[PDB]
Amino acid sequence: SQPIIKPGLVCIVLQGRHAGKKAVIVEALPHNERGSYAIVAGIAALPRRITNSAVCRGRVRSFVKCMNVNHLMPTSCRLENNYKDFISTQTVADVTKRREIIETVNKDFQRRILEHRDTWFFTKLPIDA
Amino acid sequence: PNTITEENLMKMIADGRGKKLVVKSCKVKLKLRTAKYLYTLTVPNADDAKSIVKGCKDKVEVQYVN
Amino acid sequence: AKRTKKVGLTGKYGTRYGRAARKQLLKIETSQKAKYTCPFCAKDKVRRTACGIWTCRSCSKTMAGGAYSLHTEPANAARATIRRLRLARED
Amino acid sequence: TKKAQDSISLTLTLVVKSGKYTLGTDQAIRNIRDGKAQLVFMANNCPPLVKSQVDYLCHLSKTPVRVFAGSSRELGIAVGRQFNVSIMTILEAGDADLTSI
Amino acid sequence: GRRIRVQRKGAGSVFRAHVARRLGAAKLRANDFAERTGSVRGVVKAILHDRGRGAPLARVQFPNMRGEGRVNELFIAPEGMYTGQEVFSGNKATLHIGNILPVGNIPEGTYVCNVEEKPMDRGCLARASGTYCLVVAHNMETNKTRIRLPSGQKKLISSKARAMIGLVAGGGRTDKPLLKAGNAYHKYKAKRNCWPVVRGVAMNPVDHPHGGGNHQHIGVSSCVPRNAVPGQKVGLIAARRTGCSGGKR
Amino acid sequence: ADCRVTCRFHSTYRTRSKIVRYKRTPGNRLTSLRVKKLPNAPHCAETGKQIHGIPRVIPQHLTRQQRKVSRPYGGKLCGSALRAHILESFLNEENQALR
RNA sequence: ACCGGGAAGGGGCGUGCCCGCCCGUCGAACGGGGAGCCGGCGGAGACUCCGGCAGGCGCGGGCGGAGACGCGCCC
RNA sequence: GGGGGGCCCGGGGGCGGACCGCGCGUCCCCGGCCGCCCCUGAAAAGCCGGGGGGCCCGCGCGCCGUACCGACCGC
RNA sequence: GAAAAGGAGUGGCUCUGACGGGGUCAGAACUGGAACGGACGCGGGGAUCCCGACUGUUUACUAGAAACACAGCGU
Ligand SMILES: [K+]
Ligand SMILES: [K+]
Ligand SMILES: [K+]
Ligand SMILES: [K+]
Ligand SMILES: [K+]
Ligand SMILES: [K+]
Ligand SMILES: [K+]
Ligand SMILES: [K+]
Ligand SMILES: [K+]
Ligand SMILES: [K+]
Ligand SMILES: [K+]
Ligand SMILES: [K+]
Ligand SMILES: [K+]
Ligand SMILES: [K+]
Ligand SMILES: [K+]
Ligand SMILES: [K+]
Ligand SMILES: [K+]
Ligand SMILES: [K+]
Ligand SMILES: [K+]
Ligand SMILES: [K+]
Ligand SMILES: [K+]
Ligand SMILES: [Mg+2]
Ligand SMILES: [Mg+2]
Ligand SMILES: [Mg+2]
Ligand SMILES: [Mg+2]
Ligand SMILES: [Mg+2]
Ligand SMILES: [Mg+2]
Ligand SMILES: [Mg+2]
Ligand SMILES: [Mg+2]
Ligand SMILES: [Mg+2]
Ligand SMILES: [Mg+2]
Repeated sequence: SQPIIKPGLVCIVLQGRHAGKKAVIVEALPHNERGSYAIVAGIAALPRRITNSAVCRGRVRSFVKCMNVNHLMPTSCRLENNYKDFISTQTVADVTKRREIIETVNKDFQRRILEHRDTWFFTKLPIDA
Repeated sequence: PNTITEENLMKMIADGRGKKLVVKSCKVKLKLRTAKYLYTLTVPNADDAKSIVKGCKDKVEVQYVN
Repeated sequence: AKRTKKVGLTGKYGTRYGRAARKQLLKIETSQKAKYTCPFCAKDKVRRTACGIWTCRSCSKTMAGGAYSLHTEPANAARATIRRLRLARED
Repeated sequence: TKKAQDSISLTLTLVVKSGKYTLGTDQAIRNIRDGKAQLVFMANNCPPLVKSQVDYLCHLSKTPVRVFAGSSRELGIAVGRQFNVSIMTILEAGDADLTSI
Repeated sequence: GRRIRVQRKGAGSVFRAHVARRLGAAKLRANDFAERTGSVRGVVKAILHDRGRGAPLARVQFPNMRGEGRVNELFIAPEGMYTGQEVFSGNKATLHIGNILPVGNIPEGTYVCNVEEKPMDRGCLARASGTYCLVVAHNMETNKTRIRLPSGQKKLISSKARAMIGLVAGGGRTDKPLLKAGNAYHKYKAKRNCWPVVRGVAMNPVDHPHGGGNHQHIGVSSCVPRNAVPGQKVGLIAARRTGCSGGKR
Repeated sequence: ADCRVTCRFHSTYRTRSKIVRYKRTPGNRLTSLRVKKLPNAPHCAETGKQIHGIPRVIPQHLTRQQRKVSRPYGGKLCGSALRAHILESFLNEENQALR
């Protein structure tokens, strides 16, 4: 009935170095030669346990890539953001931008977690008991 | 044993990693005896002149022809 | 052009062992060399690998079955009767 | 029953003569996520991990999904092919009504 | 005389079973806390040929219930079992080929295999290829169950004895003639030193009670009584009748 | 001429680890050279197929980077087996809860 | 002398904690096994000596790719 | 299928170490298939990966066998 | 059964045709005591009767068989 690959959707990554990790769809690129792609930002490492007995422990690591949609499994879950305001093609061989773009997604994911926001997004999917 | 590009040859010399050098006339063969491998470089006689002048004074050179 | 008239695959035995045994083997050996249907593949690629052990060459699934055929007639009836007993357990 | 299926047969043929459609699982996923699928039709031996995924993708898109009552070989026969068809996706009903379902 | 062939087999040495390269002893899963109050889920890993045995075996992996990791079991495979299948063991398991249930919870008419004759013994009846037991009736007040063995005998067992649903795979094996002495040689090379067989009347009197004579012949009746002593108990032991005749029903 | 050679090993019993090949030496001589057995490369725990990217060398002789693949379950699962575990995990959570 | 599990059966460290069900440095100069090639010399030895060229095991001074894939340790 | 790629491959080439072509076979090893079994064709030391949690230059390599022979058993 | 039984040809030299550089296969003229698988290697055949179905095993050193075993059948 209706298309579902829309900005704001949360997908699970299926192939590559980040398989089994969650990400958001920044942008749903048009369709031409090579198939169908999307700009995708997602978490690479989550922070560890912090007992009361810590800046080096609790940081986040992000990745921003163009990904093939046949390598994504979408979900019901949702995540509002503003990351399109500075992610169009500065992530496309524009290496100078692409490093720093990741830095300002660490900060937001860092900010979100302290407020305890979007718990289902920042939790790890259990595999292969 | 292995071959080498000329620029790497002086750096091994520049760090005192060579033990003896041999010049061989045939195109000239320069053989340097390090701790791990023997290295061989082939140059024309025009080119070997300048390299040997650069030759580390702490690095024994010998010659050979027949 | 047809090469034998009756013996079929038991031509490998020559004149040995008598007529009643060769008659039994023609039926048994035809059955165990056959291709059966994957209950999962839905393709006709199941072959015996040992007595009781059957593998799809397309699914790669392995199955437990008869000695010389994929399904036996006692096991067909057992599966049919067991299924009706479970559904009857449902209220 | 008997009246029911002779309509399911009649519609399944109507699409393959006048109206678009695809056969296969990889063509069916790429269309459902893009909202082109008016219907999805599956076989009763469709692999169980794959069937779970097709239903999940269907509920997100609101694409109806039914289950044909025969093996993947019967579906091949039904739409007129010599090969097994696990998933059939109808894009345009053309002259079929699709009310049979 | 000397010691006869049946007297020499009890001592071991060359008559012990040929157990090298065998997969292990085949048993049901051990009854534990979780199975008594519920059901435990396992997955079929492989279907394997065992040396000297007609039916195949199955390797099934269960989770460790008293620690972390997995537990690996070796089952006799019911017909229809397949790799990647999910089986269940316990009081609340359902009626599907492959599941292990107490025989009191199984309805009458069902085919079962690998049945315990006393609770928790891990299974000893109807284990050979093609065999099964039937569940005949339940006696609730005495907590006993009636079953029919592959020989046709009837028997009473506890209602908490466990069973596997289905019949043993490999059926029909004996319907193919062994054609050659060589096919018999390969069959017994995987079991025991029991073949070929020399007849007693073909021997000298020192070797066997049937030996000797100017014609090959037994000489006396070959029905020997039940209380005959070792070395003497050859031929037909304690026979109710002999000969070939029909009319049995 | 005569090219026959003698045995190189401690005994002459030609087992599977005592196979040689033949080669001509710079002094015009026919020498024997042992032919090592080649070990298999690692195989997938779910499917039993060769894992891609690892050479058929015993891992003692391969650098740490040479012994690995860069993916979750890099040298254990064949890539397709990972994707099937990921889907089973995610979808069962969607069916054991919220219907 | 012959036969045998039903026994309060040992380790990591660093105190002090923590973990733990119960044999064999017996049995293969053909099975498994970390790594050797060429040239030369002697009356009798060489994959062992000498010269040359190597190999093995030890000891001391987070990134790229759309993807398949590419590029310190302890339980 | 077609177009473009990745990984394995006891092998070959070029440079190091340091005369030129063309053929039928033979032996040895390897490869992908196919056939066969009421027969389905060892184990362990050792070494490695995964998931989860906690965190260049020097020196050395001990013990035992190693000659020769169908010179062996049949007085 | 069957190489049933029975027949014919076969050297040397000069040539021709067929197969995609390579041997083979097919054919012809001429010629020699009326010879040709010229040494070497290499089934004699047929009509029947008795016994055991068959391959296999045995009295090392006077017995290899009709004796034992065997698949099958039955208690
Ligand atoms: K006696
Ligand atoms: K005696
Ligand atoms: K006796
Ligand atoms: K005796
Ligand atoms: K004995
Ligand atoms: K025997
Ligand atoms: K006998
Ligand atoms: K007698
Ligand atoms: K005693
Ligand atoms: K040993
Ligand atoms: K040995
Ligand atoms: K050894
Ligand atoms: K793992
Ligand atoms: K020596
Ligand atoms: K001629
Ligand atoms: K005989
Ligand atoms: K023979
Ligand atoms: K004799
Ligand atoms: K004899
Ligand atoms: K004989
Ligand atoms: K005999
Ligand atoms: Mg006798
Ligand atoms: Mg007596
Ligand atoms: Mg020892
Ligand atoms: Mg050895
Ligand atoms: Mg010598
Ligand atoms: Mg010697
Ligand atoms: Mg005979
Ligand atoms: Mg004979
Ligand atoms: Mg004799
Ligand atoms: Mg004799």
